[PDB]
Amino acid sequence: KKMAFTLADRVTEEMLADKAALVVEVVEENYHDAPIVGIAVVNEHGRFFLRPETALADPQFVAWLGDETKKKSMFDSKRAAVALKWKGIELCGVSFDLLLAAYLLDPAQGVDDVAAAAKMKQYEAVRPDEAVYGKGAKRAVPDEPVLAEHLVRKAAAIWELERPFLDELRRNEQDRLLVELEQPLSSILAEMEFAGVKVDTKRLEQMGKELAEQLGTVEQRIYELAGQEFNINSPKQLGVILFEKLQLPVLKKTKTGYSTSADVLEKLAPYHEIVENILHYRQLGKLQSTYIEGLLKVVRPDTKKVHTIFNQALTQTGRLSSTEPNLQNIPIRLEEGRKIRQAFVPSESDWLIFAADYSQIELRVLAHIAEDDNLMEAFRRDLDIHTKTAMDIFQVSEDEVTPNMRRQAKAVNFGIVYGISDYGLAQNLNISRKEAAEFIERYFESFPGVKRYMENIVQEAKQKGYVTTLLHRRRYLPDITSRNFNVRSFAERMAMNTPIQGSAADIIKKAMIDLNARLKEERLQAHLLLQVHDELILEAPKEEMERLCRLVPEVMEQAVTLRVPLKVDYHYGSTWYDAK
DNA sequence: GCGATCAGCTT
DNA sequence: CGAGCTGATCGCA
Ligand SMILES: OC[C@H]1O[C@@](CO)(O[C@H]2O[C@H](CO)[C@@H](O)[C@H](O)[C@H]2O)[C@@H](O)[C@@H]1O
Ligand SMILES: OC[C@H]1O[C@@](CO)(O[C@H]2O[C@H](CO)[C@@H](O)[C@H](O)[C@H]2O)[C@@H](O)[C@@H]1O
Ligand SMILES: [Mg+2]
Repeated sequence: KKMAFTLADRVTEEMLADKAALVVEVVEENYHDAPIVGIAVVNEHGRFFLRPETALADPQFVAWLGDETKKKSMFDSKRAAVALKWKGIELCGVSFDLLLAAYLLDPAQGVDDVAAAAKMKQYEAVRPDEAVYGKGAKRAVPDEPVLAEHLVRKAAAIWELERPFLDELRRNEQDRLLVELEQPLSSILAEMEFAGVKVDTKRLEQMGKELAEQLGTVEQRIYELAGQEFNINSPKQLGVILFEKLQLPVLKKTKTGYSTSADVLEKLAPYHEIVENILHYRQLGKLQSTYIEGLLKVVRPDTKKVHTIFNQALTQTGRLSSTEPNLQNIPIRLEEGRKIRQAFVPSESDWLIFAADYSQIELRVLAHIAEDDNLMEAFRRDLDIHTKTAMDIFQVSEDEVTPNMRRQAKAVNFGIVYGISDYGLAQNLNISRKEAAEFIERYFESFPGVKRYMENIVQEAKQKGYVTTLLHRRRYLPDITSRNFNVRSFAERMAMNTPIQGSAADIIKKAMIDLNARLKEERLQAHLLLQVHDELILEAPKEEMERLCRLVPEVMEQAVTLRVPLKVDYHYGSTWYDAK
């Protein structure tokens, strides 16, 4: 059973061949400034294991790592690249990434280790990472003989699996998606994460002190109105106070008790004064715990920066996710929460934050793919799409569109993009399922191309077994044939939504690639910091703002050519908050 | 400690 | 109605 390999004491020339499977192991989930516990190399000459303190101090090995002509095949090269960036070492020549390859082939597999990717091609001569390292409090790096064999086995699988993975990607017309989009993007994300975002901790600490004062006042007011002290953050104890002691109506229930959601509490406000205070307490408590305290926990004390990790291989649509901290959900909607963004500042003196976002990219992608004449014309005239939808579905002129009509047409537009269902829209607009169905019916009469696409896409998902995006990303939908109404409906909604949300993901990913290429051609010091689904956040010297005002929107607008134009809005300021 | 449940923040 | 991550509580060991 055991796999042969050389547990080397020093680096030799045969370990530096021009094609190899490479493993640079970082066990810690958060790889920023984290240890590299071991190194494995597999090539035409054999299998090798190197101790990191030895290999990373060897000039010939470091040079090999940074030589772009020396091709490497890896799994999660971004993790390795960043851990190496923290050590001052540049990783180049990664021509194949098994994690990204597995992800494009089928994102539903949830491949998060070499073993899971390998199982897709009936290769099982490698253990899962969790089996070797354990989990949670028991998580630990094993002794050298166990560690070394695991790393060599991982590199061996990568070496073996490259050909079959590339062959299937080619068959799926996804070879260019891997090589020209996801892999170059991986390198860009690595730079962004390493750069980090500077945080004004003193601003945060002062906001935290003001919130603590306001929480105390509201908290005591809640105990006064209830005539009793209890744990407000406990939906169980709160439910007793509201629905039993104060006798408030039960409009909705959960699986384990009474519902205390914001929308539920919103309806209970007129009955008792305690309701508005609990809502206010929930608002302040969310900012304090998640955005003040939670953010302060992950700020590096030396540099005052946050280094998020973008998961490029998780979502089923092709979007990225962000963790430790999640910087894709910083408050913006309410002013009190929006002020959290004042804490995100440029990393250098006399630099500014520049933010640029696509305007209605999802609805524009839908106009393109459905080839709906009305929707295409709307965007060609650059109309306010929600006002336009209201005019159409409610049969009125522009002057006759009221604020409530626009708000409801806006909801119909979101529903259409998310995969339309009468029950979901109804819940969202607080109306009946029958009334919501009336809006949908009206929409499809005004936008017959969109109705045709929605019908056709569901049919295609059933015929092929999957749906695809503009740049050939795919999502398998086996539940599209289920005889369970709920399970089948969800797959139908995903069939409708994925090519829209997914193609928008394709476009911004390409824009980021195109942008970095332009920033480098123009020798600008400007660099990407964050991506929030339809927007790009950068920082640059103040002297570069005027060039960016022209460069950034143009690159983002020209990323792809659709049947309708792409439109990008932009702003800049002293903090992320001011870039509005 | 572990994770199920509920709640809330974003696009 | 689509796609995510994280904090507090509570029942569990
Ligand atoms: O390095 C990110 C990359 O690693 C995976 C596992 O293959 O996720 C790991 O890292 C994440 C960020 O630290 C953690 O949230 C997660 O718990 C951990 O398994 C991939 O999913 C991801 O692409
Ligand atoms: O001060 C701690 C003590 O207060 C209680 C209620 O008297 O809970 C309150 O304080 C907690 C921590 O700040 C909050 O999570 C909670 O929402 C609030 O009601 C007790 O539960 C706690 O022992
Ligand atoms: Mg936008």
